[PDB]
Amino acid sequence: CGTEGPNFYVPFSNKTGVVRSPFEAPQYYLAEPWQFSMLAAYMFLLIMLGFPINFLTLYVTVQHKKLRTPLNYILLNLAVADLFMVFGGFTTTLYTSLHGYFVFGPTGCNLEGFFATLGGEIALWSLVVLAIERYVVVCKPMSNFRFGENHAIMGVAFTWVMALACAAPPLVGWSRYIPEGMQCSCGIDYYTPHEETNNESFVIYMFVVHFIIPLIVIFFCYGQLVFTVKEAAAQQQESATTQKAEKEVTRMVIIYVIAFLICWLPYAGVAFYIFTHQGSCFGPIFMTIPAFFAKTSAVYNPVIYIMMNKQFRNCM
Amino acid sequence: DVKLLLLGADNSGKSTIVKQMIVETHFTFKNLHFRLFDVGGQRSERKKWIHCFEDVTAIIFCVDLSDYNRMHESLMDFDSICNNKFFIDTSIILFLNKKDLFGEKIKKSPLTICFPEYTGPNTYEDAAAYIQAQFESKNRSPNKEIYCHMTCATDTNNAQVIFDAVTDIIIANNLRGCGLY
Ligand SMILES: *C/C=C(C)/C=C/C=C(C)/C=C/C1=C(C)CCCC1(C)C
Ligand SMILES: *[C@@H]1O[C@H](CO)[C@@H](O)[C@H](O)[C@H]1NC(C)=O
Repeated sequence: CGTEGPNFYVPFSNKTGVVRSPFEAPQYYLAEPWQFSMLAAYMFLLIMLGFPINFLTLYVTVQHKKLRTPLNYILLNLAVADLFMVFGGFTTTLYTSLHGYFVFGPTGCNLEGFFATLGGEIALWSLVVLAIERYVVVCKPMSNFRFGENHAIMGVAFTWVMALACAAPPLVGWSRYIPEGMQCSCGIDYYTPHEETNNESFVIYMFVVHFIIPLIVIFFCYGQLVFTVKEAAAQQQESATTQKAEKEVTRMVIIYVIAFLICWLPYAGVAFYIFTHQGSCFGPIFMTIPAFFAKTSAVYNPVIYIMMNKQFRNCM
Repeated sequence: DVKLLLLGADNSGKSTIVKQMIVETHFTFKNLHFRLFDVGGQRSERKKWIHCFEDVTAIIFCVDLSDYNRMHESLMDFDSICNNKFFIDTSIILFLNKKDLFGEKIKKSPLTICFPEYTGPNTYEDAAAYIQAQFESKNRSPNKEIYCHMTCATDTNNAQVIFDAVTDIIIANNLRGCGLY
């Protein structure tokens, strides 16, 4: 099935003697070198899409001071999150995938895995927080609220709290950062066992706290928001903008949900089927399927929630 | 709290709405407190207050349906508020009051007196609709929202109309703030 290592796991049998370290040999026996050529080029593509959108969001807020409102902070956060994925992830991956094997050593492996994962988690919980904010604002559940800058700060801070609750444990001994898939990119070890780092407890913790809870919250919040807008539209049959808002909001909520399922249900399904189907074995081609869907969110969560968001189309 | 400007005419009926307890009334409903400001809006009485109202939720504009003399006064006062640089996006709640006095007025006084171009038969359902159309004709603001209601002189209970309209205004604005619609 695979070559077990301390800092690594290469999905390829050593009974032949061919396998080498992912910190060592160009992994052209996992896949022909054309595949790693494309790999490095693809990281540069997403650098040249992600940093444009995500930096420009920050820049625009500076330029136009009309946008500096509490509700937009978590989208600024989202932009920030994806820039970790550009530099911690894509740039340092660029300098390794160009070779075929991970260049900056296992300490660079922890740095890459950490900052990439930190950005991905900040984005995840930014979207959870965004749904929560819109729920409270529109549905008015508490009904004795104002929502000021203090609440926006708590919302942003909470995403960093949760992101660290995921990205930092592999730095102290709860799971490990290792090269996954084609072994040029380091991430969480959700796919092997390791009793020294307690991978099983980490993976279960991940699946529930960092998937099921975010998904439940996002479905619930946007569900209540759509119900509220539908209900308002029902009562004001002759109010054109509410009928418009009903249709537009529902279009966007469906987009939001599908974006989040595309982004995370790959890792969720892969890790869960690794967990319950122990009699299995996957190689780099399929171990990078979930990495694919998650990494590209650095582009199209900024598109879906910032570009399409009606307070930034007017700067365009 | 909600800021509601209350405009119209001296004999339009807002004098009765304001009493449901710059002249400020503090009526309330559904854990939501309203600040209702009875002000003038003529021209000469409009620079006295327009510069110190900001964050006005809605403008309640009243019209005496039976009063043809003040009709064009109200049409132009309306136009000059609805299209006013401070209230170009502040949604309007339009009461056409004295519905029944108009229902009897129109029987003995054709609508053509103040709209000569009117070609319809002088029946309540058509003349009142024509008046409503004339006020909304002046909107000239894409997504303004004008919430209309025709009030049975004093014989009705039209505070609910105000609050449904205000909630609709509020949810539209909160969506706007979130970046949705
Ligand atoms: C380029 C790669 C990055 C930023 C990879 C990030 C990966 C994660 C944040 C993965 C998280 C999860 C698990 C490890 C298991 C359960 C599902 C997730 C998404 C919560
Ligand atoms: C597997 O065998 C290759 C053949 O030399 C060797 O280079 C590598 O270190 C071995 N790794 C493990 C984990 O046995």
